[PDB]
Amino acid sequence: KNPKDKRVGSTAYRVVSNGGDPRLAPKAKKQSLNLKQALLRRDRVAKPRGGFFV
Amino acid sequence: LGYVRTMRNIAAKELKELEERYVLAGPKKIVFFEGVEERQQALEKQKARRKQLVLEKLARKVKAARKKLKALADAEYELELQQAKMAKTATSGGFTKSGRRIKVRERKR
Amino acid sequence: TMERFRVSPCGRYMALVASDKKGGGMLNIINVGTMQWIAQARIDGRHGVADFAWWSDGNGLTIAGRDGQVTEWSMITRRTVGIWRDEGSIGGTVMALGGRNGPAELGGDRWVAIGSNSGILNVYDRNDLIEIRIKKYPTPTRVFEQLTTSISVVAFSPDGQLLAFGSQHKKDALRLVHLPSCTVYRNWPTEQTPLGRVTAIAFSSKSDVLAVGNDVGRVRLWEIRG
Amino acid sequence: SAAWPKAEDPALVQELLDCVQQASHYRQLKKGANETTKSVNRGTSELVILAADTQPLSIVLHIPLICEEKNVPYVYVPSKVALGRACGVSRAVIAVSLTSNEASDLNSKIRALRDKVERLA
Amino acid sequence: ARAKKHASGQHGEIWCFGVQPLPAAQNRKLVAGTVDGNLVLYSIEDGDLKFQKTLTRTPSKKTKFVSIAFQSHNIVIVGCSNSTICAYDVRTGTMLRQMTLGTDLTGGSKNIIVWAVKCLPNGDIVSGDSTGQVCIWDGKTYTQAQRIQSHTQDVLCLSVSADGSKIISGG
Amino acid sequence: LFILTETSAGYALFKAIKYKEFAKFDSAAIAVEEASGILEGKVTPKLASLLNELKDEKKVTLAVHDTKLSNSITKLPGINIKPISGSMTDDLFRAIRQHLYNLIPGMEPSNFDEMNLGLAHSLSRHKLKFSPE
Amino acid sequence: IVEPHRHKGVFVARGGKEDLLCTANLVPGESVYGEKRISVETPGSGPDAVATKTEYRIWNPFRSKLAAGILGGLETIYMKPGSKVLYLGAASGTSVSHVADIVGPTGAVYAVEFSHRSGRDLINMATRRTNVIPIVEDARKPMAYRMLVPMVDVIFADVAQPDQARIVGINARLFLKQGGGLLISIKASCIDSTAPPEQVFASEVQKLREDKFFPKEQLTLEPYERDHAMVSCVYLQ
RNA sequence: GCGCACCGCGCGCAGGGGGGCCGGCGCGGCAUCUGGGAAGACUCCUAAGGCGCAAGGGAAUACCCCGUGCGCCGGGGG
Repeated sequence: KNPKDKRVGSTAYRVVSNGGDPRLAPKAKKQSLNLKQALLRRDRVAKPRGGFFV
Repeated sequence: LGYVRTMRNIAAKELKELEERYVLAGPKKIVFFEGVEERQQALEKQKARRKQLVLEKLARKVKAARKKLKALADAEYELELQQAKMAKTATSGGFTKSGRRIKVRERKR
Repeated sequence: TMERFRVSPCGRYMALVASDKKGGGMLNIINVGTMQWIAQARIDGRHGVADFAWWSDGNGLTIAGRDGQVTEWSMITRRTVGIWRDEGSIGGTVMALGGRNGPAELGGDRWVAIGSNSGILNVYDRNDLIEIRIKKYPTPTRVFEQLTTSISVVAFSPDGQLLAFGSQHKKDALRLVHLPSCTVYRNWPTEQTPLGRVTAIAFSSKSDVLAVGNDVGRVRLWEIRG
Repeated sequence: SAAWPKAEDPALVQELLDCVQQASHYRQLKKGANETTKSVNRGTSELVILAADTQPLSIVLHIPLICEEKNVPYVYVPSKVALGRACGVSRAVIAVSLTSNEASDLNSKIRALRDKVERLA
Repeated sequence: ARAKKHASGQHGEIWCFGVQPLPAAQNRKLVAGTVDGNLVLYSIEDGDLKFQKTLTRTPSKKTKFVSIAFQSHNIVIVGCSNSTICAYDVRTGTMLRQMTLGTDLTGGSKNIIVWAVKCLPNGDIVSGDSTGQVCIWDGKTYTQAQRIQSHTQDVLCLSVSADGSKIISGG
Repeated sequence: LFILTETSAGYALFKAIKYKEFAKFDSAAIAVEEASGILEGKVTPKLASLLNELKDEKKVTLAVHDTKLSNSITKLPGINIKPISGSMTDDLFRAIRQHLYNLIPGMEPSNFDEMNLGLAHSLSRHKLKFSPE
Repeated sequence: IVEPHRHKGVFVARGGKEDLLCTANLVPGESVYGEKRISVETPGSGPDAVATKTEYRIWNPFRSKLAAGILGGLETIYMKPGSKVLYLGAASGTSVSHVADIVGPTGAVYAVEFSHRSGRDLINMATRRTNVIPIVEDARKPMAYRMLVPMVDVIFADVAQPDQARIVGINARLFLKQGGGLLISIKASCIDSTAPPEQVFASEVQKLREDKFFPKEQLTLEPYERDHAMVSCVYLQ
């Protein structure tokens, strides 16, 4: 990932970074996706997944 | 009411002046780097009383100005609500001493 | 709830209001042939439908929803004819509707009265309402402001001539408007004429008798002789 | 036209009217062009609402200049007579402007309202 | 066979988008609705993809956009979180009409969510929702004429024949 | 390789690495007429006197960045040489206005910042009487 | 007492209880907009004791983003007396008077403005101050003043518009030197009043970063303005 | 990596980087739900009476009580 900033306390020293999304595709906002899934299953609950298992 | 407003205006201007003076007497800064190597280089480069009294004085002055201001603001609001309890028809606003809110649902025809 | 409802003058349909406000109120149309659901008109609003009235033929019905929207929603087409606005009143509370030789494709009723929350009560004409394309801002025939609180009864002499409109919240808010001249009366009701806190009015079918009633629960009656 | 912070969004306008009405019951609201301009010059104001459909618009075009200077938000409703009987005076106010105090839920509503206006910008 | 281009106007998260249909010949544009509200308008002319501007944003901050479809050339329809269907004119960018839906009286969570909107080729608008209804909005005055109950749970997608005769609902 | 340049004073051509030719002009109200003329893209006597070569279109090109002036001087039939628009001729036009120091003694060994500011004042006066007061 | 600041053309007047920013007045004896001014002479005039020569217009943090950033601690202005700076959004022609005082006559400042009243007092100030030239045009069309503007060195940009990045980009591409300087104001409320202002500031940083500048530094102007960032960046270097 | 044991692990200390992202803090959202304000004028708005303004007298004297003058609302009645 990206290097975290080094603050002197007054200012901040960070490194620019755009070497992540080169020509492939942008990574999603996990938050936004979970929001969508929330809006889908607003209140409702899942059934048991499969069968006889710990 | 008119008198109160004038003095309020003057003191408002004075708080403006004093605020300006206080500020000019006295995560904020971002410095960017291509790489952590130049970050470290800048780190190496960075490794390479009268004000207090006058600012404390300034601060006490501007705080006092704010207090007088707010008292004048309260005076303006208070006389506005006496106005509401002295309009020629039943009019909204201001508390009674019994605690209720006066709230007439009328319209001034 | 089935609190509010109004029946067609044709006497076949009945309109109930759905107590579910949420951005827009709807009123169901129920045949009194068989007390069955047959239609559900939905209007936009911000709280739902203040009041409504059956057009005099019966074919459509006018829905005055709060924040002053007026839908006119047909029955034979059973889709909304048109939308327009009371001239900028904050919250409509009552409407009603009457008169004769208004435009037939809006059912043929003539004067339409709309009463605000703020107390101002407008009177419009529907032959003026047409621009099927509707005038989105009828400059109102008149904008009556004798009253000063929220209008509760707005009703019509069923021969399309007198208008009664009256606020309940203050003692004796009942004013009487002659039509089509749209001038409010002077000689009635006076300072000493016993109305009360008017809560419901009704003229006769012959429109010779007026009856009025107030928060004590008492009825008064007046002959209407011109 | 010139009324470039137009607010036609219906629920937005209804919230503005209702806030004005509440503020009219709290005496924290000034009714009329001249008084609006007085309030902003004296700086006490915190939001100002005008009306788009005046016939010479120019009698209110002077307000946005001052409020751009002294930095308070302004926004246009489309209906003057709606604004007027929203105040509750029966005559079509063309300019209303409502100010701040110390501790009021109404002050909070004002802050959210000006946030909505800055959204509309 | 990889990403040609990217483009990003500053807003929340884009959720629904479509291009303006034809009525100019070479000036055609993307319209994208996003989380926070703001209709963004993107420009694609001659192998370009760039954020042109923001049409408008909705008043409140909780008005989430989920569905988008075009009634005509200049007339966009968005279906949105607080039970609403906004008809915007794009050209000026104004709000032609706010359609509105009621409470989902089966489950809780009052605010219904329009999930998918399209427009029929003769201009009416059809909208699958969260109570699984399907609304027929008359499109001239942008209001309802029918409320069909289709699924049990919520609609997830609509599709239409191109002559305007077969509507498919997916729940 | 015919280029169309235009400063506050005149034009130049650099068809042959180094410059080829130029034409200068100073101190008139036909300057601000030329300003409106390049605002729209219309006929300019300076423009016509430049494009009036006598042989032919020897290469069908006149590089000028703006598409409106390009497709207007297409519409002029006075020489019927065809321009090309800004086909990302940014290195081109940016570099010639940056390396314009070499151009100054070539045609006008002087400074014309005074006439440029006179132009800006005149046209801004035209704009604030366009929005009069 | 006046001393030139670390930044050249700039001066600081220090007394017992105050520290002010000031510039050398290009037109001494005249105040543009009711600014203060101090006259100081050079020493060598003892028996006379009249401060004649240098006139310093007192500049204000609460009217001007540029030296607002300087007093915030801007390390480099990229400009000097003798520079070429294009002004974007010459609001009421005051800071542009200041930067014209900085650049002197040998420096030439070109100011653009779109609003007409600001343009009126713009040209009215420009009638006095010569080293500025005004262009009343919407800078979203730079191809109208391309005839008027030569190549420059520094771009100052404060324009309250949504496509601030786009305007400054096309204008730089049309006029900025290789390795050019850019001082630019971002007003997060003007851009988007919704996201966290730091986030959207970083967003415009990325926008100029892909717009082929090099973001040198970025400061918040909040002893002075609210939700305002000054960004110093270099172009192609 | 320094001093302590050169017949040893280890300890006192400087800090380089990355990690469990274990646990807290901060910021954002959040279809629901709790709570609280404001709130619909059919809804409560203290009751057949309030309330204000100024005076006058009396006080645990920061606080309040009390019936002289002007207004403003209300009920009853009509």
